[PDB]
Amino acid sequence: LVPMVIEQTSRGERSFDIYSRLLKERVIFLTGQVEDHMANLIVAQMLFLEAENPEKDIYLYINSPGGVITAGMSIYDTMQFIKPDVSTICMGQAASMGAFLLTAGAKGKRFCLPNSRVMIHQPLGGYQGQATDIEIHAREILKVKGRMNELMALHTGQSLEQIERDTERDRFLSAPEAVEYGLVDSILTHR
Amino acid sequence: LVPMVIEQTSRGERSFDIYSRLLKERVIFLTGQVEDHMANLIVAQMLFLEAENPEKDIYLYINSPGGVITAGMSIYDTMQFIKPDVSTICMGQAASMGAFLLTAGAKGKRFCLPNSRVMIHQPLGGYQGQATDIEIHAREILKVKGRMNELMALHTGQSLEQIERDTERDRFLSAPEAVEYGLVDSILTH
Amino acid sequence: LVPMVIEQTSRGERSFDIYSRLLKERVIFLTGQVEDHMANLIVAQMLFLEAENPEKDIYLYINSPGGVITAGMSIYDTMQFIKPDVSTICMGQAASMGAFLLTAGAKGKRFCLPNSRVMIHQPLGGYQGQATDIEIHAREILKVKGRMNELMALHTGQSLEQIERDTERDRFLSAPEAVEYGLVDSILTH
Amino acid sequence: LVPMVIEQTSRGERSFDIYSRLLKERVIFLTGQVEDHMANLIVAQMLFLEAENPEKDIYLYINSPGGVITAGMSIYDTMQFIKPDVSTICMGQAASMGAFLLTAGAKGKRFCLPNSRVMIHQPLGGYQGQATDIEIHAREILKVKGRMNELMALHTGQSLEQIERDTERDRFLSAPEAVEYGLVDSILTHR
Amino acid sequence: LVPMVIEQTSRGERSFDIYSRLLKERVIFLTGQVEDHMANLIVAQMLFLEAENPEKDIYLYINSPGGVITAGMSIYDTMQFIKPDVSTICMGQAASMGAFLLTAGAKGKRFCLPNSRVMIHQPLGGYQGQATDIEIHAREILKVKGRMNELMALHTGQSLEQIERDTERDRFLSAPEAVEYGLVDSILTHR
Amino acid sequence: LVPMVIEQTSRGERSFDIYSRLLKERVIFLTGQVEDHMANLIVAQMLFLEAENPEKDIYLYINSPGGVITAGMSIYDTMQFIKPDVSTICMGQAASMGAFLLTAGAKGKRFCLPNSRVMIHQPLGGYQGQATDIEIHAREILKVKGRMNELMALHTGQSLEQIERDTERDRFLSAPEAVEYGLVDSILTHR
Amino acid sequence: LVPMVIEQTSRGERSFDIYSRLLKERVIFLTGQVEDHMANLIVAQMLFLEAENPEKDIYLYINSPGGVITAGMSIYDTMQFIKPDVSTICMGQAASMGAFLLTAGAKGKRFCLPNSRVMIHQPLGGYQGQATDIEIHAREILKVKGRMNELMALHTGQSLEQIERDTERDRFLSAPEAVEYGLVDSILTHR
Amino acid sequence: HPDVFNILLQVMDNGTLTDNNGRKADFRNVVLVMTTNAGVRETERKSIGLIHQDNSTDAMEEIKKIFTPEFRNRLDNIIWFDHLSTDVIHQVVDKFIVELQVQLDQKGVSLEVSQEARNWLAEKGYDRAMGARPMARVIQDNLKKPLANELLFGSLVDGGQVTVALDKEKNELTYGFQS
Repeated sequence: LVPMVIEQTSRGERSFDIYSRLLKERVIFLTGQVEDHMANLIVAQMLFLEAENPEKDIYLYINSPGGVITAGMSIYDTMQFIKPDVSTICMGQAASMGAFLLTAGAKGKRFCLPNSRVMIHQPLGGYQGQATDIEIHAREILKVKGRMNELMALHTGQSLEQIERDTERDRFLSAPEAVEYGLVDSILTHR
Repeated sequence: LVPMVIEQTSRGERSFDIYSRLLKERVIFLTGQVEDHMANLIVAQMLFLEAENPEKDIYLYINSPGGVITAGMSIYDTMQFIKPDVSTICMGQAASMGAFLLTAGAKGKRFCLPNSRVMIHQPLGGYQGQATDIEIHAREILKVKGRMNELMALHTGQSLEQIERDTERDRFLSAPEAVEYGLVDSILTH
Repeated sequence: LVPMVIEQTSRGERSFDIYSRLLKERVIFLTGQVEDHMANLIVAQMLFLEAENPEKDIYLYINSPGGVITAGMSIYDTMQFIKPDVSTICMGQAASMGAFLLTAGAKGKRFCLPNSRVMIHQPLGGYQGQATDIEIHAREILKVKGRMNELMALHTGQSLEQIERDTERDRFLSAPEAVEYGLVDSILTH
Repeated sequence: LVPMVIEQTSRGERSFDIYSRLLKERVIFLTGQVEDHMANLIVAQMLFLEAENPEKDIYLYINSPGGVITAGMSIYDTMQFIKPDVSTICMGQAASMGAFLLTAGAKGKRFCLPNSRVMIHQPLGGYQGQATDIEIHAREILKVKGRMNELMALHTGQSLEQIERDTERDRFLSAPEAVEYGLVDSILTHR
Repeated sequence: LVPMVIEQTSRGERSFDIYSRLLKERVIFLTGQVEDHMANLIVAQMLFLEAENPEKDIYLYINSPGGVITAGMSIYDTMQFIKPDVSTICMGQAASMGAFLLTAGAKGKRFCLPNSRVMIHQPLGGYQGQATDIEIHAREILKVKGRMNELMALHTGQSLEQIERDTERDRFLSAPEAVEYGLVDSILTHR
Repeated sequence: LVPMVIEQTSRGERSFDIYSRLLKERVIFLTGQVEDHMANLIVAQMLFLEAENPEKDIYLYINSPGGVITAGMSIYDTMQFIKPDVSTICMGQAASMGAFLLTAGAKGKRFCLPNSRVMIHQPLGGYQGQATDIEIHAREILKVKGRMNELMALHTGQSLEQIERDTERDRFLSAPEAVEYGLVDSILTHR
Repeated sequence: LVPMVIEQTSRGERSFDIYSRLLKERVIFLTGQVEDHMANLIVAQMLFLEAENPEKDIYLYINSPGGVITAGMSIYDTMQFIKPDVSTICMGQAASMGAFLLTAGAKGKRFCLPNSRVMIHQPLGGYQGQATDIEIHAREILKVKGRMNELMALHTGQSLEQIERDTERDRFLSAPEAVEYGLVDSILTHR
Repeated sequence: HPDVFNILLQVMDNGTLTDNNGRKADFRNVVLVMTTNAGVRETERKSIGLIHQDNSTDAMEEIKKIFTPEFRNRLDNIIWFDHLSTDVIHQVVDKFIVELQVQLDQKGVSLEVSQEARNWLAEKGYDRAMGARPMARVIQDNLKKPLANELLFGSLVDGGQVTVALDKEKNELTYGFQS
C-alpha cells in the first residue's frame, strides 16, 4: 500500500501519503492507462496547485501506455488554460496520448529521461452499425486525427505533412531522437 | 486513491480529499456513465451547496460519454428549481445526457473547452415480450423523446425541427460548431 | 467515492459525509432496487429523525426503479407510524413499489419534479414446483396485489376499479398527469 | 454505505453510525439470510445490552427471509437465557426461521406491522451420499423438525398436531392472522 | 458492519467494536469453517488474555460447522498449554473439529445450550497420484484418526473402542444425550 | 475482523490490533502459503525487532502448508543474519519451506507442539518449452535440492544421504518423531 | 494485514505501519512483478529520501521475479539521477529487470544474500498484425536488448559480447557466482 | 483563541475581572469596541476553479459562523460599511493636503496642485481591498521626494510659490518653484 511520510512543519508533525506529499511540491503522477476518472483527478490536482501559487510551475511525470483520447484532451486544454507552466518529464514509457501530453508542456520545460521510450500512433477506434452510422463516426475519428496532428505540430514544431506520414504507423522515438524530432526540449541530467 | 490536501483555515490546518476541497468551492464533478447512484451524489452536492449559500453560483464539469435518461434527468430537474446558476463546462467529451446537462445551465454561465467534442442522439432502448407491453413501452419512449427535444430547444433556442432532424442521427459538434448551434459559448481564457 | 463536507459548530469544526450532512437537515435519499438491507437503512434514518424532532417534516427523495415488495412495506409502515410527515419528492424513475412510496407521503406534502417519470404495474413474481405449492404462492401474490391496490386507492382516493385497470398492465405516467390521478399533490414551484 | 449520526454528551459530541446509535436504545436489527456470522453479531449485541440494564427489554426487528436453522438456535437460546425480554417486530416479512425467532419473544412483546407477512414451512435440506449416510441425515432433519414444532407450539400455544398439519406445506399468514394463530399478541399501532 | 460500543472506564470513555469489547471480557468467538488465519486469530486472543490475567478463565463460543484439522490442533494445543481454563460453549452447532475443541475444555466448564446440536465424524481427505504417495498419506489419516479418538476418549472418559466405533460414520448428538456421552458437562439453561 | 487491544502505559492508553500487540512481544506469525509479499512482512518485522532489542530472542509461530522456496530463503537468510536467536514453534502443520524454517532456528530454541505435524519433500517445479531451456531450468531445481539438503543437514545434524533418501518422497513426522530426526530440540508440553 | 509499529521520539510517540517505519530508515522494498503503479511508489520514495538527506545512502531490497521492462527503467533512471547512492540487496529472487536494478546500484554497495539466486534473460514480448507493423515492433525489442546489455556491461564491467551470448538464454546464477560475474560486489554476511 | 473570548463574556455580564494579582477593576463606565477583518481576507481569496467566481459577501455572514451566537446575543449593535464615496476619496487628498499645507505654512512655503491631478492621485492610492491604509504613504511620496532635494538650498527656502500639475502623456506630476 501507499507509504506514509512525515513533514516537519513549524506547527507540528503531520502524516501524508507519498503522493499527497509530492503533490504539495507541485508534482503530479500520470500512471497507467488514460481514463476519465484518473484524468479528472489530474485536472483537480492542477486547479488546486494553480490557486496555491500560480507563479510557480507545475511538474508532471508521464509514465503510461496510452488510452482514451477524450479524457486526455481535458488535460491538454487544462494545461494551456492554467497560467502555470506544466512541465512534463516522461519516465519509462510514453504512448500517443501520453506523448501528446508530453509535448503539451511549456517550451523549455519538457523533459525525457535517457532510457525513456516514446511512441506516437494515429487514433484507433471502431464502430458497428448501419453504413450511414459508420460514416458519421468515421468522420469524427478522422477529424480527431487531423486535429491531433495540428496540435502536435504546434508544440513539436514539425510540419503537418511530416507528422502525418510519421504518425500513420507506430513510430518509436527514443529520448535522444525525440529532441531531434522536437517532442522534447532536452533530457534530464542536471536540474 | 484520492489525494489529501491541506487548507490553511483560521483555526488550523485541515486535511481532506481533493474533491471535497473543490466541492467547498462549489465545484461538482460529473464523470463516467450516468447512473442512479452517482446522480444522487451530484444532487446531494447541489442541495448542500444551496443550503450553505444559495446566492452564489455552482460549477459543474462534464466528462461523461452517456448514461441513463432517468438518472441524468434527475440532475436536470435539480438544476432548474434551485436559485444558484449551475455553470456547465465540457471537459473532454459530452453525450446525449452529458450535452443535455451541458445546455441546461443558466444562459451565459455555460461554457465549453476548445478541443471538447460533443455528441447528441436520441435515446436508445428496447423491450421484448408480449406485443401489448412493447406497444406501451414504445409509445412511452416516443413521448419522452419529444420532451428532450422540447427542453433542448428552450435552452438552445433553435426550432424543434432542427433539433429533431439533427438528433435523429448522431451529430458531433466541436467547440466552434456548438457556438454556432447555440448550445454553449466558449471559455474565456483571459 | 462519497465526498466529505465540513460543518460549522461553535466548539469546533466537524467533518461528515454528504449524505450524513443532509440527514441533519431531515433529508433522506432513496435509490437503486429496493432491498432488505437498503430499506432498513432508510427506516433507521426515519426513526432517528423522529426522536430529534417529531414535529419537523421529513423529506424523502425517490429515484429507484423498483424492487422487492416485502421490504418496501417496512418503509411504508414506518412512514405511517412515525408522527413526522414525510415529503416524498420524486426526482426520477419511480416503478410500482417506488411509486407506492410517493402515495404513502402525507397529503399536502407529496411532490414530483416536472420531468420525472412514474410508472405503475402489478407485482411481478413467480414460482416453480409441485402444483400444491404453486397454489399457495399463487394465492399469496393475488392477495398481495389486492393489498397494494387497496392501499393505493386510500392515498390516491381513486376507486378500486380504476386502480385495478391502470395497474393490470404496465402504465407510464408523467408528472402533470400524476396530479390528476391523485398520486402526487403538485409539482415543486421552485 | 452507513450514515453517521451525532449525539450530545456532557463532555463532548459523540459520533456513532446509525446502526450503533440504535444499539444504545436496545434496538437490534435482523436483516437478510440467517448465517453463523450475522447470528454471532446478534447474540453479541444481546449479551452486551444485558449487562447495561438486565431489566430493560430488548427490541429485535425482523426483516429476514429465512436461513440456516443452526444459527437460529444460537439466537433463540440466547433470547431465552438472558433475563431481559426480547420484543420481536416483524418488518416486511418473516420466513420459517424468522417467524420462529419472532414467536420466540416474551409473551406480550411480540408484534407485527399491519402490512407485514409471515411464512412458515418445514425445514428444507438435502444430503447426497450412500444409503447408510442418508439414513443418519434423514433422521436428524426429522428430529430437527420435531424440535421446532414442539417449541413453536409452546410459544404459539397451538397443539403439536395443528402445527404439523400447518407446517407440512408452506403457508403465508397475514398480520391479523398471526394474532389469531397465536404468533404475536397484536399489531403495532399504539404504544 | 460491526457496531461500536462505549465502556466508560474510570480513566475515560473508550470505543471498541462489539467483538473487541467481548474479547476484553475473555469471550472469544469461533465461527465459520476452521482455517489457519481464523485459528491464528483465536490463538492470538488466548495468549493475550493469558498475560492479562492467568488466574481468570477464558470462554469460547463454538458455532462452527467444521474445517481443517491442523488449524484446530493449534487452538487445542494452546488451550491445554495456558494455565487458564478455556470454557467452551456450543452455540448452534459443533462439528468434528468444533466438538473436539468443545470437549477440550476443562472439566466442569463445558456447556451446550438445550437446542444445540453436535456432530462427530472421522477425518476426511483425499490424495491423487502415484500409489506410493497414497500409501504414505493413507497412514497419516489413520494416525490422525487414532489421535483424535485417543484425545476424545480422555476428555469424554469412554473406552477407545466406543469412540472409534461411534465415530466411524457421522453421528449427531443433541444437547442432553451429549452430556451422557461426556462431550459436555451440563446444560447452560440455568445456574 | 481482527480485534483491537489496549496496552496500558504510564503515558496513556495505546490501541493496537491483536497481531501488532503480539509483535511488540517479539511474536511473529507465519501463517499461509509462503509468498514474496508475506515474506517481506516477516522480514520487515524481524529487522524492526532487531533494532528495538538486538539481543532478545525472537519467536516465530509457523503454521503454514509451504510455498515458494525462493521467498522462504529471504526469511532464512534474515534469521541467520540478525544477531537475535529466532526461536521457531510449529503450530498445526509444517511443509516444504515451512519445516525448513522451523529447523533453521537456533539450537535449544526450536520447539513443536505435541500434535504439530511436520512434512518434508523435495521441491516441485515445472517448465515447458525448448529442450535447451528445460535443461537449464531442470539443473537449477537439482542445484537447489542439494542446497536444501546441505542446509537441513547442518541444522538437523544428519548426513546428506539420510536426508536425500528421506526427502525423495513425502515424509510426515510427528512431534516425538521430529525430535529424533533433529528438526526440533523438544516439545512445549511442560518445558 | 500490515502491522503497526510504535516509534518513540523526544517530541512524542507516533504510530506507523511497518513499511513506513522502514522507509524512514531509507529502506525501500521492491516486491512482486514490476509494474508502473508499484514502480511509481518506488520512484516517489527515492525522491522523498533524496530531499530529506541527499548525502545518505538509500537501500533497495529486491525480491522480484521480473516484470515490465519500461516500468523498471523509470526506477533505474531515478537511481542514477539522484545524488544518494542507491544500494541494492537481492533477497530471495532477482530476475529480468529485477537483477538489472540490482547491478544498477552504486559500485561497492551491491550485495546478495548467501542463499539468494538471480536469473537473467532477454526481453520477452510479442505483437500481432501486418508484417510492416511487426517489423517496427520487432526492431524495438532489439533496440532495448542492445541498450540493456550496454548498461549491464557498464555496471558489471564485462564485455558486451559476453553478456549478449549469456543473455540469449536463461542463466541462473547463485549468489557467489554473481560476484564473479560482476552483478554484486560481495555477499552480505554482515556489515 | 477561544479562552480569549471567554474572558470577554465575563466583562459583558459580570462587569468585573479576577486575575492572579487579585486586584478588582471597575467596568461600569468602560466602553468596548471591536473590529472584524475576516471579510477583507475572503474578498481577495482566490477560488479553486477554471473561472474565478465573484463573491460579494456581506459583513453579517462572517460573524454568523466564525463567532458563536452567544456573543451576538449579548452584543448590542453591529455596524457595517461598504465604501465611503468616490468624491470623498478625492476629498481625502484635500484633507491630507490641508495638514500637508499647514506644514508648508511653518516653512513659509506655498504650493498648488491641479484639481485633475488630485483626483487621479486619490484613485491610484485608494484600493477596495486595502481601503485607505496605503493612501497616507502615497500622499507624501508624490511631493516629499522631489521637494526634499531643493528645500535645503533653493526657492522653497523663501516663499516657495510651487506649482504642481500632471502630464497627460506621462501621468507624472511636475514641480516648478517660483520663490
